[PDB]
Amino acid sequence: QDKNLVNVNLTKEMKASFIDYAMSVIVARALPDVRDGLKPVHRRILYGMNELGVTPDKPHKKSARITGDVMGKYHPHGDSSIYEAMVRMAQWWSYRYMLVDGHGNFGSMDGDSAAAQRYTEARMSKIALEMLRDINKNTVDFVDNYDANEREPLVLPARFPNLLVNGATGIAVGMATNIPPHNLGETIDAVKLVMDNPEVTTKDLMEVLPGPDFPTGALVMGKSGIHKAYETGKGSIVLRSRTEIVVTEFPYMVNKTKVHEHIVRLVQEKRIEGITAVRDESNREGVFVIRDASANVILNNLFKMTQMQTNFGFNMLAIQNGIPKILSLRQILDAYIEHQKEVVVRRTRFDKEKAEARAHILEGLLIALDHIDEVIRIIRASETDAEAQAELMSKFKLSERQSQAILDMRLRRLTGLERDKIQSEYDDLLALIADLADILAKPERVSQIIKDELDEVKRKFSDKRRTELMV
Amino acid sequence: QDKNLVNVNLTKEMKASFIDYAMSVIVARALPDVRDGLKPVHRRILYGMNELGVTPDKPHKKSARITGDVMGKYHPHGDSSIYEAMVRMAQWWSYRYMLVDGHGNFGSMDGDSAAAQRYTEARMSKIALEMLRDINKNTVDFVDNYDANEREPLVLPARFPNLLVNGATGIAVGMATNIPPHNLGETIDAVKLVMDNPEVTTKDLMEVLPGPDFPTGALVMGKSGIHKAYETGKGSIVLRSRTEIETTKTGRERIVVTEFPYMVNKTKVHEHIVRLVQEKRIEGITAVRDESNREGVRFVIEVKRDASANVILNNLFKMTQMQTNFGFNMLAIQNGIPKILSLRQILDAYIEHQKEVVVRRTRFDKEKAEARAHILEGLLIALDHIDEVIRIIRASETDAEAQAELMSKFKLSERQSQAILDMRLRRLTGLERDKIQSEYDDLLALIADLADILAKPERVSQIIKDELDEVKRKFSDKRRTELMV
Amino acid sequence: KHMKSGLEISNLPGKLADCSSNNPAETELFIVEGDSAGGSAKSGRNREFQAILPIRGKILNVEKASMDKILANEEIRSLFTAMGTGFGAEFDVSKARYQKLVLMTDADVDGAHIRTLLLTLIYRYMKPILEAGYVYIAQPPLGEMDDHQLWETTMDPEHRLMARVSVDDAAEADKIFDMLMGDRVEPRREFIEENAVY
Amino acid sequence: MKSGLEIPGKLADCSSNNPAETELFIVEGDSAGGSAKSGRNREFQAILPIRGKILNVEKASMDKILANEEIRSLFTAMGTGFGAEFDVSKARYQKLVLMTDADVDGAHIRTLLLTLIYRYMKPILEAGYVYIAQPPLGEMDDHQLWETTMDPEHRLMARVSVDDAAEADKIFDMLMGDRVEPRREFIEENAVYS
DNA sequence: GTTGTAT
DNA sequence: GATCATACAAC
DNA sequence: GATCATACAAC
DNA sequence: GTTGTAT
Ligand SMILES: C[C@H]1COc2c(N3CCN(C)CC3)c(F)cc3c(=O)c(C(=O)O)cn1c23
Ligand SMILES: C[C@H]1COc2c(N3CCN(C)CC3)c(F)cc3c(=O)c(C(=O)O)cn1c23
Ligand SMILES: [Mg+2]
Ligand SMILES: [Mg+2]
Repeated sequence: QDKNLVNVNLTKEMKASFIDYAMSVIVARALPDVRDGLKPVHRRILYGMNELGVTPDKPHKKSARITGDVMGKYHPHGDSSIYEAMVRMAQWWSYRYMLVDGHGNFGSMDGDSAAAQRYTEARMSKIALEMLRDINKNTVDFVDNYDANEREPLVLPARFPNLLVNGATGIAVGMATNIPPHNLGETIDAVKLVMDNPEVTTKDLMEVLPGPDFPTGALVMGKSGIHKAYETGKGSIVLRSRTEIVVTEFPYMVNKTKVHEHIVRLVQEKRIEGITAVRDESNREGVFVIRDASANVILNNLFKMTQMQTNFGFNMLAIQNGIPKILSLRQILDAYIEHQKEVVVRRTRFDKEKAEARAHILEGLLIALDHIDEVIRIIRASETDAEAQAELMSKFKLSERQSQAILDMRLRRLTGLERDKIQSEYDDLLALIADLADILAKPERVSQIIKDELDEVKRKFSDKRRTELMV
Repeated sequence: QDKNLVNVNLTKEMKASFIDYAMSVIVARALPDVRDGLKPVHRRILYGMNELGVTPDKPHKKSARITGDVMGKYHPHGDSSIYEAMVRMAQWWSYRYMLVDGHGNFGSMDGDSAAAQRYTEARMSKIALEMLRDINKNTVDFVDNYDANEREPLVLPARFPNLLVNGATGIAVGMATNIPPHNLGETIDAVKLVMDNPEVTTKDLMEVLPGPDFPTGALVMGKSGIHKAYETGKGSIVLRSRTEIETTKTGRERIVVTEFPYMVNKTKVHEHIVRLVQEKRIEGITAVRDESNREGVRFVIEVKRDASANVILNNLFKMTQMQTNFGFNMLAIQNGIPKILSLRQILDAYIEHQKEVVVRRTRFDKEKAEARAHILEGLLIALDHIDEVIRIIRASETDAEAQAELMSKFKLSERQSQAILDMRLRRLTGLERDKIQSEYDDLLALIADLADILAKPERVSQIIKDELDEVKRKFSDKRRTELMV
Repeated sequence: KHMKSGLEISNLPGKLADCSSNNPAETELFIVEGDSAGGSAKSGRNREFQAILPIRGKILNVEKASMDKILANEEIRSLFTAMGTGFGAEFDVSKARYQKLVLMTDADVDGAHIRTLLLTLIYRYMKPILEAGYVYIAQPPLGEMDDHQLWETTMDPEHRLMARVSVDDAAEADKIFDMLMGDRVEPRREFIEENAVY
Repeated sequence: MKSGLEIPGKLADCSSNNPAETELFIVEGDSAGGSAKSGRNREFQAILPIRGKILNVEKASMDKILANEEIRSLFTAMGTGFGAEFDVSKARYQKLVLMTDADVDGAHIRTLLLTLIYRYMKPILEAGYVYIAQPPLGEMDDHQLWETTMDPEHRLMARVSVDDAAEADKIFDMLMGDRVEPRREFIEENAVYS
């Protein structure tokens, strides 16, 4: 028997509760950001490893160490949910361009799970570092964490088109997104091509970007789907296996073992003759071997009945401006480019403000070193550091900071070679402040800096095309 | 086949593999250290918590975080094993004096398991802070961690006898320890007693340390074993649930349990009684209701008319875990090896570890105090001769030459010279010296005092006693377990 | 007054911290998520008229689940076993063990989902219970909450704030479930897109 | 070589049917199983994870022994049979390698597995089919374990050979036996601490 | 069977 | 997230 | 540690 | 059935 009871209509609660879980699952779990092409977990694992200091140059850390933090700080969920995400970012078959470098068991192509976070340690991947470049130069907006006792970035700089390169997936609520991976180089080529001729067309963009490039390789039969996919954001494509009867490369998100098990089932059920044997002679250095049968007939059947040939349905759905949107190739490129521009500017402004600030305090030190005799005479006569600062500011026309900078001067910096050492630095800053000032004033440079810094990535991290397109 | 193959003798490998695991568990898992009364995982959790900065003053931190760094920096085992051990030392019924403060479902007496790490958050308990006091003043040796890229303490300072106070258990290989929790204040009174009168006897000690003081309370039957345990480290004690008969509103007897024995699960006994009542192994029970509230234990066994509650009571004491025995097996690691110690031996062990920690601190405090005053002497000379000093600096090209001159002109050490070179211009005010003077003067006193403590062993013990009285004065409880003949 | 006396067989679910009373007009059944909260409820629940029945994971969506799958689900099974009401051609509202079914899910979005899955079950296979005004919803001010915290805030009737689930138009009710929970995605997609403020 | 399509849940079997070259790796846990399974040469090398700590048969009721799921897996793998059905001439593997972790715990699992083999598979040990991996395990890549312990051309094995059965029988009884006092003495005797 | 660190 | 067998000693 | 069910969309 | 973040 309650005292303060209230009435709540069923339909009202249902609509309220559902929308609450729908929006939350959509714009904060299952769908990636059109910009950095990351979903909350992956973005938190990355920013995590970053703060943890598991950079590509530093040594690995035990996953329990990483998961423990990412959880106790940013991602308010289960270890399994995180460590599982971290494990996909370290599998060559999962990501076209891995975002983690782990040691130990991190699973297999045969569905074999990873080991315990007590046996596996990991760290950022070299290319992943590009996702964080200049993160500490106000290139990104930060927010409070669930605990409200920590801060995290809403997005990463993402110095490479992560979304398109690695892909996206997928299951949300009332909607699902499915984006295939692409070659690092080719993508960058598209990004630049757009920055050059905005009047470009789908056909033109496909000149430097054939289509998908899955980390497994294989083949994509047909091109008509790729086009409609890049134009509307929705389409379908077929993915076959590279064979010679031996199978060398299996399609995207396809398990060799499962195919093996299913092939065995089809063999013991009048579903295909010829099936003399079906082995898997796959090594740690490469991948599946399988009279009177023609094979070409039995081989053609396996691809049309089993999983050796699957269909990939384009459904490029991301989060742009807080809302989920079905974007096309162009819409995604323009969205990334704009995010890139914001970062170079933001970073440029950051350096700008620092240099100028540094020079201001540098101008004072010089003034002081020039009149060290009077400055010291002023301080010595001063009773409190408060008075000592007012005097210096009144005499040498200095600001509170400059004055404070002078009062915090170590004696060892009152030598001769010092003055000239500050001058040399100061002179260099004026040139820096003057160079940065031109970049913020000339939209053209920012664009060029982007192009340049991209080609540097394409030159350090681009692979050879794995997926051979057919017709 | 293979190329280079060796041959291993079954008996040979067996004895080797077993001896490895045997010692591994004994000195590095199962039994605790006589000094801080801790086992590897408990010590790694405490120290780890200290580093994470989750002190009594600071706010709690997600459990997964705590175990995450402890497993990644110190304890090379499963996550569960650490979180499990952490939760336990946060339960008022498992630890006589908890060493951890948690927030959320940390389990219940009825055997309930604490919530997932993703829900619970923890930190050190005010008292646990005594286990670490002066951890950073070189009072405890450190060693490389399993990874050889982190440094951890072999033992803790432990400013209160955590072995006797919280007990131990216990299963290893070839051996197993079992020590009952005691009352803080009492244990301290025992430690202080053995310090002031070395000729004290188990009897004399038991005058201030009557016996076990379990967290739940209950009763102890027969002190004969208690004196046997304290004098030999081995002994048997009888534990019984504190009970009381009540008269229902209808007018029949009602058996009420308020304090089950140590390590006895209420629910487990509730299920045990039902299995016996429905099995005709015990007749006369009208009902068994658990009326325990988040503010006390109330386990009621109402008897039927024409039935002696007492008769049923004793039957319960004899058949259920409502009455059990406690196997005193006071076994702890001492000098690297496992030993069955008496009460006195465990105290003597604590008092010693206590003397060492204090001295080291005193020394550490002295070496620092002096090192400072040395720099203060330099800064003074410098602030007395600022003109000539600044002259030497400015007239010098390289700092190496500037320092070399200052040392040579003012007769200063390399340490002193650098100090002068690093002085901020703000330090060259009028009021600055009189400040540096006061500090310096204060240091001469401290160094005098500290120099004395290290000269007089009488002061070290007195410092210990005084500091115990404070721990006692701040964390001591009232006895919970009633001892009776 | 009438109350249990142990020794009883009951044969109820392994979980379910059943209370002491036997008056289906005072006792309460709390459907919690996970034992992380169940444990907080179980201990500090006034084990006299409040029973705790932990539901693990996400309850099956009856709107998209084959009846053969509904009769196989142990999670929904334990629930009907706890009420003692009956299923379909046996549902006797006059034989329910509790006249107060309090849904107490986590204060997170995921909690709001389980809350959604439950109500569909209660409205699709226990309508009589809702039509009798037994289904209530806890209004917290859960795993990261202590004993005294849970009780003093939402479990104590002297200070707790509950909400009675009332149905207005059964026609509008059958539609809301057919849209939000129905196998139809387009409608649900349109709904979300129409009634959502980012 | 087999042909598949034939018919334990775990245990990644090889591809050959020649119990003269084939090998079974008994590793502890699926943590070390994946690493071992992902670079084993699935032709004459099969893996079988021993989940948890093996039951000590030198102190177990022959009823609980015939109950243990782990011991049934290892026997089911071998294909030898049990007790009166022991058929060494039917072993599916001429090389059983004990590849436990390099920690103390693994060392323990070594003794358990040995007691199990010596007591209820003596014919196997008597024939020299039992070896012991010699690592320098989940914290190890595929090529790391393959290029260190699993590759025949390299690696280093330890053939288990019994000399004085009486001494062997005595040892197990002492260490893995029921009597504890004798075991302690052994600890006190052959053990240097400080 | 139960206890508490481990696989 | 919950549960499942096991080592080890002593009772 | 391994294993169990389930929502959610889309082939 | 399977994909991947979730309870
Ligand atoms: C939240 C709990 C709910 O229960 C779970 C499962 N069950 C659902 C109910 N069934 C009766 C028994 C099995 C399950 F199979 C897997 C998981 C799981 O992987 C998981 C996690 O955090 O990673 C968490 N949970 C799981
Ligand atoms: C190391 C693994 C070994 O397997 C385990 C168990 N089994 C042993 C084998 N049985 C066939 C199935 C059950 C078990 F029942 C419990 C645990 C457990 O609690 C645990 C942990 O780290 O907390 C770890 N493990 C366990
Ligand atoms: Mg899971
Ligand atoms: Mg366990």
